[PDB]
Amino acid sequence: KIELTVSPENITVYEGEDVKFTVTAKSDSKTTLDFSDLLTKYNPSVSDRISTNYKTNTDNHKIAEITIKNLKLNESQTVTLKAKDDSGNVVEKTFTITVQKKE
Amino acid sequence: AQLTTESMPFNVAEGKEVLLLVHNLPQQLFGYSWYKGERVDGNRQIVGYAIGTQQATPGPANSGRETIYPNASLLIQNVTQNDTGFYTLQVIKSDLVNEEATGQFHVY
Repeated sequence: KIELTVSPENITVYEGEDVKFTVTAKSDSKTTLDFSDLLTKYNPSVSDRISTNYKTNTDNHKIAEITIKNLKLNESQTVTLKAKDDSGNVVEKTFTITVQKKE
Repeated sequence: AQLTTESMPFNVAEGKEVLLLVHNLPQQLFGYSWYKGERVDGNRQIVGYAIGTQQATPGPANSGRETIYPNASLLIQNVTQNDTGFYTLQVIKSDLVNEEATGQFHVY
């Protein structure tokens, strides 16, 4: 019933550089996303970092491009995203971000 | 119930306190950040507070008179001229649909 996918599955990026990815969750009955984990991990202090463009929002076909601004060196995690619908179905789909230096 | 921000007083004497009240804190909210001014600008953050972590981290605009409360209310103590003006509050939510909502107060 519920689909949930994350654009670049296992992301990697140089420190200072930003992270794009697009969460895509569709289903019959209203689907909403849960970035509880994404937020606690990458926005532990509340702040304007993380932009979230909902490209085709809709009731049932939620797609969102998230952009995590200026990754620091120690911000590598696997993060579990979630999608919930009305009937009461949950879906956890995990994905990894990993960061490095340039010199 | 669109997030509103009465300040008490509206017109604040120098050295007195003012308290920015917040009236419609949503549900499935991850935290609140106060900013100085009209727009939600990173450079101009006063403070954030995540409710889960229950931890408030001063931003670059903090002057150490603010005492943000878990109900999103601010309270600026011993105010002086440069405090005068607008103060956007943003409430970020589990689903990343956020809520800006600005208030004011003028110092004399």
